[PDB]
Amino acid sequence: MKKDIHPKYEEITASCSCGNVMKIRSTVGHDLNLDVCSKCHPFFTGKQRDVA
Amino acid sequence: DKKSARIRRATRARRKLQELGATRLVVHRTPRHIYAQVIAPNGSEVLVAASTVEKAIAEQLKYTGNKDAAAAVGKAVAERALEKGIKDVSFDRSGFQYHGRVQALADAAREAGLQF
Amino acid sequence: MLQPKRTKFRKMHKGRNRGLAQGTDVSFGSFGLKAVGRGRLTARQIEAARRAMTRAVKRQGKIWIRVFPDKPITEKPLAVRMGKGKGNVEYWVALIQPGKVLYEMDGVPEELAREAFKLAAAKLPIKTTFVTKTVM
Amino acid sequence: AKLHDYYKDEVVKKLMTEFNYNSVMQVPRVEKITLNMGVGEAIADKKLLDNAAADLAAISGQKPLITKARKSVAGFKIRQGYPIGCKVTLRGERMWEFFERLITIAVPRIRDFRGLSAKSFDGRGNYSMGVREQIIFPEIDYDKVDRVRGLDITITTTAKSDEEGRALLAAFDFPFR
Amino acid sequence: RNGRDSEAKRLGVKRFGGESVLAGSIIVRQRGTKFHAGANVGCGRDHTLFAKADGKVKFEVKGPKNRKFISIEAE
Amino acid sequence: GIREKIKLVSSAGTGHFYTTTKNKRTKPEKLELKKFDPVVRQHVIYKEAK
RNA sequence: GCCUGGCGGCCGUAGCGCGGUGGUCCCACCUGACCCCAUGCCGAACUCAGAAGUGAAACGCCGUAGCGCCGAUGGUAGUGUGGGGUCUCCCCAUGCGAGAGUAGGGAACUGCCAGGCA
RNA sequence: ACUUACCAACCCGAUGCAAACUGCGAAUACCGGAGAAUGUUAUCACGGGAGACACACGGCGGGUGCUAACGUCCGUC
RNA sequence: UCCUCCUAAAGAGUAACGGAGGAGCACGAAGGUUGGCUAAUCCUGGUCGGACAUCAGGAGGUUAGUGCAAUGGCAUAAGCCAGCUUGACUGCGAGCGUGACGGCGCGAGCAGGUGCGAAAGCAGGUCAUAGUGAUCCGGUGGUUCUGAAUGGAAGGGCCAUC
RNA sequence: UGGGGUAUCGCCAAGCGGUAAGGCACCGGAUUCUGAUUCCGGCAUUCCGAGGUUCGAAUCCUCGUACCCCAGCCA
RNA sequence: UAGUCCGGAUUGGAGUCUGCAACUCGACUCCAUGAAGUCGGAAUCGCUAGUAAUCGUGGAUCAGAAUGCCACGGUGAAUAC
RNA sequence: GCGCGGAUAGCUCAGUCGGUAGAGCAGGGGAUUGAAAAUCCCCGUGUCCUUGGUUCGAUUCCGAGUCCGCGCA
Ligand SMILES: [K+]
Ligand SMILES: [Mg+2]
Ligand SMILES: [Mg+2]
Repeated sequence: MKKDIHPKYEEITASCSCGNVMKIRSTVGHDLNLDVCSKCHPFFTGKQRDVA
Repeated sequence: DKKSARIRRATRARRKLQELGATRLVVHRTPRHIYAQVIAPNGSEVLVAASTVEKAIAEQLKYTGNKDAAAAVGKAVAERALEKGIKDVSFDRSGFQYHGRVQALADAAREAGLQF
Repeated sequence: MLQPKRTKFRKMHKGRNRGLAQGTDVSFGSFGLKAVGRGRLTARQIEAARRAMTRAVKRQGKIWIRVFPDKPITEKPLAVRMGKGKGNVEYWVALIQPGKVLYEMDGVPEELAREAFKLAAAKLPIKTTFVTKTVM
Repeated sequence: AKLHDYYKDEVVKKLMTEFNYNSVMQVPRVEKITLNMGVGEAIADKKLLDNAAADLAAISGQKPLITKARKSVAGFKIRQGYPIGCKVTLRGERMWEFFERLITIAVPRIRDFRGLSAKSFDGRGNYSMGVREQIIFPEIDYDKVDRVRGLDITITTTAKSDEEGRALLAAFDFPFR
Repeated sequence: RNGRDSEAKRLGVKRFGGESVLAGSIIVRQRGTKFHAGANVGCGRDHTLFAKADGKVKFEVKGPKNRKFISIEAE
Repeated sequence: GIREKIKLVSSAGTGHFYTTTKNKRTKPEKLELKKFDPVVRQHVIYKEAK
């Protein structure tokens, strides 16, 4: 990468309502509150209620 | 193709040096070796060659394929070339940037007396 | 009438018509109407002869016109002097040499091919002959 | 580097098990991830493309490259060398970090999420998808949006066939309806 | 609508093969590089090929593209 | 056509000038070129896009 | 002797395609990148520091003529000179003599230097 | 979404045409070098004097014309 | 008037109120050099997005591009992008090409000073071929070269230029 | 046949290469017993057809179409 | 002082009642949605005092269905040279 | 003979990349009216001059004819 033309990309910690505490690099520059994660999202139950 | 792109970068200076008719010092950089050879103005026959695959150079080095190795090769080609009466060559960088260890090799060949 | 759909230049030089032909064997069909005289053939003569053939061997058979005009012939109008440009494109000819198979026919007996080729060779300006499909 | 380590043990091992490769290097690996935002409405406005560039600067961690028009076409009122999109080529560590945020927290925040289509391979394994909102990335502030601007992702990988890319991407669990 | 043409430029090969030249002599006044420059031949700004040393004109065919070089043998 | 003629005058004390042509409309800025001055025999800055 | 790398001669009998094989060295991919240097974004490229891993890709080598490529002999076309006719076109004597096609050849040959193995 | 005597791109196989098409390519001509015989230097340069600059037909290669003209315009003899 | 192709008969040249097209400029970067890069079109996948604006991959091979016609060129690119720049220099010029001449063109090299490059080197405009106007008369700047007794000056010359 | 001109809403007629302006008409409302007049609102031609230059064409260029004007002479 | 805690149209869902039966085609309720509309062009209408204006209530027809019709009262003007 | 403009409903005429035949008037039916005119609405069995051909399909495109009209050395 070059010097400071890029935005500040610092490691933060995301946390959703699934109890999934997950630290990641993201250039938000702030800690994060979520609801849906990849763990415990209604994807398969969503497909089931779709077909049903 | 990386090799073919390099050769078409080389070609202009190659054909220009064959046009002037100057003895050329062809370099060749590989990820673990550098090769250097002095070629006659007819282009066919070599005169002097040194490289890091020679154990006379390779044993006195830590790692073949960095700037210290290339400086050793440039010193070797300059020494052997002065021993065989060759003084004034033209540097064929052979498609590489004159930056890293081809610059180290050519600077080392200029310190040890080879005129270019 | 046959004429190229779209040329590249409107007026062609005369040039000459020498030597023998290239289309010489009956290629597509089985019977052929082959030129012997030199001459050149307008598009009206090709159309006239094709109607004589198509009438003659009724809507059975299959007929190939192996020559195509593609050469524009210019004429000057009446009571116009010489000079002042090249004329205007009046019709289109094909240049014929001895050997051209002008037409081919297939799907009839030979005796109808004789008959249609007689009927249609009397609409052309060149001496003409009948050929068959020879095998090599 | 979380999914890069996860690759280096379990996806390499898993795909060596599934397909009967000989070489450990014959396994597919994801080369790069290009994020394009072909804005197109910047034929009249420059700050609109600047805001687009700020959004790809936020979604990835890099400045985008503002792309120019290759040919001039009159169907869309553009001209040769006129700036009309912006893209970021993510590769290396940032490819894996973005890929982690993408399949982990960005894809579930899609409205009405049914799944990603499995028939979106270009025949050589390279996935390409499109998001319709930039809001689905947690960095883009919802109070600071002016125009809704989707973008298209393209995972370029070293697989030869596209079923081999089904396997590679599906070993990251990468939803696939 | 017609009736115009330019003046004829007198291109072509001025010295043929084996023809002895002085230095400076124009060999092929031409329009692109239909003939390329070989040994002891220079190519001018309008692709005029001229004898850069004395000798004899040598037409050759070299290289991977079958180009038509013109050398000069030292003589 | 539209493209005018200007004199690049020498910055040394000589009167020596080169002469050339400028599009006055698209390039209204003056034209400074370090050209050769044969009276001084030296490469001096030249000015005056007329 | 076999293999590999560099620089050439030669410029498709030399290139394509299909199939097989190679890594001790060499080569390539590779590993990492704060530094030398670099990206109109990105160590992808360029560059640097290396050597864990694989020859997958690449590259080389060995097969295979499906194609490209070369290509006779003979005849044909044309044509210089002299002559002739039924003369917008041809013929004769004579000198030169194709292009296309056919039989066939054909998956190169080679020089200098360097390294590895026997 | 269901049928269809109609046309038809690209690709492949086969067939022709081209002054302003060429992945081929003569004869001749032209340029250069060497050699023999022959030719009243036939060659070149410089100087004195010109005339001439309306051409015609005939063969060959062509443009134009209608492959018309004892037509017209070139090239060459 | 000038440029390109054909006529034009395989060197050059070659006519007609023969067949076809163009010019009377542009550019201080579109010139110099150094370093790098390689097109058209089609297919597939992909937010708005569409036959065609961006992205990614493949086929393909220069069918692209070349400031503007056509021809000949171009990959070592003459095409495309970036850094630094003014050689778009001044005096000359062996030798050639081309014209009846006026004239026009190509030019290695020499001297002075410069740019780019580490260097070999390359650069006296642009891929080339059009983009033009003799002489007289006169205008402007420089140079005691002249300057009708003499010292100046006027005018003239010479160099640049309109 | 040559030279010049025109083609833009249903009709007559403006348009400067980056937007289509006017009048009459037509449509809706109002006035009126009803119609005309009047008054208030509207709409409206992607510019004769095809190709090209341009980032961009009603506009510029070329070709075709349809209609006008001028000339088509001396013998 | 906002298209806003204005305005309620429209639409989705869930219901209650009447009636053999609310799909064409009722009325009402609850949750959600939340248009147009910011005082109306030419023109035009009603009203002279318990009047106009404004606020509710009742009835007839009727199983259920009024913003209409017919009645009833509350507050209560301006102006007429 | 050559160059043109015409033939489409009873009458007078529209009608171009080939797509189920158009308008006005006439004629017929209906509304309206005391009745009628008027006004409004609805309704076309047209070998698109003949004849072949092309096309899945022709008023339309090609080939050949008949009749009318205009012009010409
Ligand atoms: K009618
Ligand atoms: Mg009638
Ligand atoms: Mg009529």
